[PDB]
Amino acid sequence: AGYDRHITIFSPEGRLYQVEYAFKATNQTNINSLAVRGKDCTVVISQKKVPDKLLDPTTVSYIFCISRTIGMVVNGPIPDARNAALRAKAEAAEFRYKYGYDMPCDVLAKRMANLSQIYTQRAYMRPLGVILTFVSVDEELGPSIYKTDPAGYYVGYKATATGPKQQEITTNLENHFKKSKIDHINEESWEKVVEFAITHMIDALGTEFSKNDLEVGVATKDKFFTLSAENIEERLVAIAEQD
Amino acid sequence: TQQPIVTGTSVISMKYDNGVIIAADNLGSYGSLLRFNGVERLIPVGDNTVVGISGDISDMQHIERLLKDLVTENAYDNPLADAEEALEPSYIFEYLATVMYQRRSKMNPLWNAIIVAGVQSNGDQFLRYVNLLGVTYSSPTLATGFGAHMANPLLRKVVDRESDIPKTTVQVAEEAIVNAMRVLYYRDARSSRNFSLAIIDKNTGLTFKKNLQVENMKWDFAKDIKGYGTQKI
Repeated sequence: AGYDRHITIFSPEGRLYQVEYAFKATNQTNINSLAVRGKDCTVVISQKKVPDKLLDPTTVSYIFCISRTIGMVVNGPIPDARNAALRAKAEAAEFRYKYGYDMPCDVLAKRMANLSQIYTQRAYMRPLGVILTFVSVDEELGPSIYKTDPAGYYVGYKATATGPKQQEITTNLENHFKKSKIDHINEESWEKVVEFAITHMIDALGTEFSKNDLEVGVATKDKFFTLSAENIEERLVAIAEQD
Repeated sequence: TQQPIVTGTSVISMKYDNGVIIAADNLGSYGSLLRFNGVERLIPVGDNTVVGISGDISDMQHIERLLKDLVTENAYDNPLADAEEALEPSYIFEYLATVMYQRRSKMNPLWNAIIVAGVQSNGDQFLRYVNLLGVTYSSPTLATGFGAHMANPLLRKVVDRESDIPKTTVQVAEEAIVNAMRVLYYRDARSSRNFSLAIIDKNTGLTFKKNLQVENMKWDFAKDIKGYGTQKI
């Protein structure tokens, strides 16, 4: 009965608390992150938090390169993180294998979206407490941002952030986008797009970032990728130049 | 009782308004090995007659040697063996066709498909085919085998029917021949780029041609084709 929270079954309200609690697990990692479609590119920035020395910090990412074209950022636990990318990893080549051309980003999203809805509907299946944002520069759709939830719900974004402080950057970019009025950051060098972002990440997070602070990635045409700390550093340096 | 061993490629021919045209490669083939480009599959006999032969060369070799004899025989006791008592594309064909069918019917066929390119003593284009089955037929165009499949269409597209022939110059067909030659040399593993051609004309008589090389092939666009498929690089 009260199990309705323990499990996925319609609450008296038709609600799914594990889901709602999976939502808890999402920022449970407490990593704030963003996805911004540049003009050419899509760029994703996130908090690289290195609590320990004993870490190999390099090993730490929630931004995952899904395909040739597609990467994704995870918001959620690294086990569940490491899972969906794997899950995602299959579909791409799969899709590509099956379909002769690479999977469009949202397709993966829509795909991965299907997944939790299953577990959502599949009681013993638990949904995953990760929030996922897929990005690429799509041969069709060019720069692309698709965030998915533990609920299998998903949508396209002119850009997005995600994390505990998501709303803040959300506002920031919403501010800046309602300002800028165009879906994408208009910059030809993703660098600028990054630099724009790291700005507006530093901006809304009110947070200066070292190069070890940032999980940084860029979806570019035909290649999603990320940066070393040095491009980051370059962003740290470059962004220190605008200001 | 036999099988192809030393094998001649397809033979193609057609008769034009004033005469006939025929070509076969200079190659001859042993298995996938294209063993001898020293193989002339077009065999002239007299002016009026040339013979295309495909299949067994040793047969053909054998065959051809039999033919001179006919001349030398037609020579014997024959002042006019040069004159009207000369051999005729009809005759030679007619003679030959008997053999194969027999050889066939003997269950010892001669392994070959053969066209007799001729233009008759009255100047009539003699174009008529004979197989190792000894079944024969005549038609404005005769191509053999691989050619018969591709070239006959071309040359039937050249001459759809008889009425086309009197309209059909040498070169118009001749062109299509070499074209068909390329065409065949396009699409056949066995086809040779180098080939020979003959033309018996009711007027010029025999016009034979050597070492004709298939040309005018487009190999360019091939570069544009990547893998077999979805491979994009």
